[PDB]
Parts: sequence; C-alpha cells; structure tokens
Amino acid sequence: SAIKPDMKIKLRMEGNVNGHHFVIDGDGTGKPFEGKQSMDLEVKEGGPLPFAFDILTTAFNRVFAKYPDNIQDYFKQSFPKGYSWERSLTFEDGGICNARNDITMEGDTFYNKVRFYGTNFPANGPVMQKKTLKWEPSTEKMYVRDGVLTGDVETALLLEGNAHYRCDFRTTYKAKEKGVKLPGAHFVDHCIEILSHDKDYNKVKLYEHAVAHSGL
Repeated sequence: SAIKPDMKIKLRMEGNVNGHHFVIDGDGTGKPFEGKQSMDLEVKEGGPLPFAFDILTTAFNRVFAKYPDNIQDYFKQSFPKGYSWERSLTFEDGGICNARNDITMEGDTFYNKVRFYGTNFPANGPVMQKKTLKWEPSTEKMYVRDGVLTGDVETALLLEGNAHYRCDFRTTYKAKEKGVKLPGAHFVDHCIEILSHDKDYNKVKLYEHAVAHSGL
C-alpha cells in the first residue's frame, strides 16, 4: 500500500487574515489507519499573529481518519498521486475564510501546500481580540453534491467566559487521479487540540483524531 502505518507530514501555509500576512511551517507524523496525527507548527513570517491561531488549525488531511471497510475511503484511494480540498468557513459575526490544501506524497511523507484567506472579522470580535480557547469536537457530514465529495460541519469555538462562537464550514475534496470512485454519504467525527504553545502561538503543537462512521 502507498500509505504506511506511520507517515511524516510536511506543510507550509501562506495567507492573510484581515490584511495580516503570514507564513507558517509544519512538521509532524501520523497514523493514517488509526486516524491520528500531530505536528509542530512554527510561524515564520508575520508573527506575533494579530488574530486567534485557532481559526487556522483545521487547515493544518482526511487521510488521517480511521475508515471502516463498509465506507469507501476516498482519501487513502487518492494516493499516491494525492488530492486537494477547498474550504469555506463562515462565522456568526460575518468573518469569512477560504482555505485550500494541495496534498502530495513523496515516499513516507505527505506534503501540504496550504493557503488561508480571511476577511470581514470585526476588529472587536473574538478572532481579532484573541479570545478563543478551542474548537469543540465535531461531526463532518460527507456526501456528494454536483459530482463532488463535500463535507459540512456546524461547529463552534469555545471563548473565554462560557460563550461559544459559531462557524459553519463546507469542504470540497477532489482526487488528482481521474476515476477515483466517490464514497457513499457518511460521518467523520473529529477532535482537534492545541497540545502546547509558546507565548504568542509562534510555536504550536497540534493534534487531531478522526474516525469515519455511519451513525450506529
């Protein structure tokens, strides 16, 4: 199998949020068949970021999701050539982001070319004031829309003060190889965590656990 039980992760994100430019590198490992990954992230340009690091973290690969035999694993079947995704994030106070990842594999390593653009965040809102604590665990609803594998999440960031900040996002996923069969509709349960950080989140250790299921 192109995909090993233990794989490395290399990533560079470039982007702009409310006009603030940044570049962030990532280097990690994961267990594709266990649905688990961690990575060290380092801000290389634009630090200290003037917005909540949390809005970025889902953009830092559904190959790291535990799929049962009874669901088609579109992501593992996309390798070795790889796949891309495009995501829209809509926040309840009008903030909007668009992100993309082009994912390839070179030997034991997944390479990730990540772009993240955000705009229309209110200056006084929890993103630009850095009031976020974490994403809540979520369920991604996977289905096919207009011939394209689509995943929808309705979720929230926990804020300081027992308040939540709602976000909906929609991801479209496309294998590079023509002919990779679309899966049936299913769920992917996710939990993403910042395990550690430095003062201004110039350095972050990020973890994700994801499991695909049919709801039973």
